[PDB]
Amino acid sequence: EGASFNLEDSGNFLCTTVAKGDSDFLKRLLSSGMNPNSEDYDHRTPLHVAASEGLFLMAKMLVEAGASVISKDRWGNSPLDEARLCGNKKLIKLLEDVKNAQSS
Amino acid sequence: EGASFNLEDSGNFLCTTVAKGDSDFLKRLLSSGMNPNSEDYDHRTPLHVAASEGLFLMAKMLVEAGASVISKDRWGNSPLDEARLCGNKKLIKLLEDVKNAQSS
Amino acid sequence: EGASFNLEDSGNFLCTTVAKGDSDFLKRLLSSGMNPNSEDYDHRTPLHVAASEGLFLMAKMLVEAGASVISKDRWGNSPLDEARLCGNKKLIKLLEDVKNAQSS
Repeated sequence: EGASFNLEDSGNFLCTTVAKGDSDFLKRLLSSGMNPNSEDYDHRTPLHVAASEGLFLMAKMLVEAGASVISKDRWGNSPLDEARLCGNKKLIKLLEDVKNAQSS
Repeated sequence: EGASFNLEDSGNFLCTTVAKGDSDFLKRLLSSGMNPNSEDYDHRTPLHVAASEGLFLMAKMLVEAGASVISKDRWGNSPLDEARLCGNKKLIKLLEDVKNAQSS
Repeated sequence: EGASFNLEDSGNFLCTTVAKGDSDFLKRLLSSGMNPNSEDYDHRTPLHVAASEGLFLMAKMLVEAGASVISKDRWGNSPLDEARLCGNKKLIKLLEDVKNAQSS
């Protein structure tokens, strides 16, 4: 039927979802077509917060859905920079290569 | 009712559930009751693969289920040393605590 | 009519059919063209495990229908390295011969 969630603070609720680690629920939203680029109040994408939490897999679903790595939070760091902050080497490497792809 | 898995390659199936990142599957499984130590064809417990991927979240669930840490691998790689190989210092310390408890 | 396997856990599947003793089942996979050097969660090719197991005829047939002796696992160990770890001089000899043949 081509419906959409159309939820207020959809990106902020996505950041809360990443906070709760609802990986399957995140995947179902992104399969339906929810925007992972939509950030929270602090301009943090769900990719931003997931990278800050070292959620390599969850950030990878976010990347597949198109969560922007070149986007910047309220502090002005990309999700990749949040990955460097957390130190999750796997998610750090994934986030390098996804940012490099997005730069084109 | 008392239903039981009794699955063939239950060690391998557990290890693949670990490798495929099915955290909710593990939750239902630990809730259902399942040896957190069943070894695969390479004699690896589920927590072996959990630490080899540095899955501090999922490995923690196996630790909660009481996953064996002292048990080594076909190469001498205990899941504690698997976490060391991955580089998850947090998981290294967690598995170190569990293994030091398991010494007795 | 153009069928295929499309099975997941292909590395698990191959390593197990070699290990469980149903190498005829493995041969039936190879009849369909299933690549023995399929992806594994630990990068364990079936011949790795088989050579380190101590059985010969099973790894023998597996490598007979094709294999990768120079394939590395997640530790970088080759099936020949696993034969060396097991010290299976018969497996070591066969695997060295196939390794040289492959490298050629």
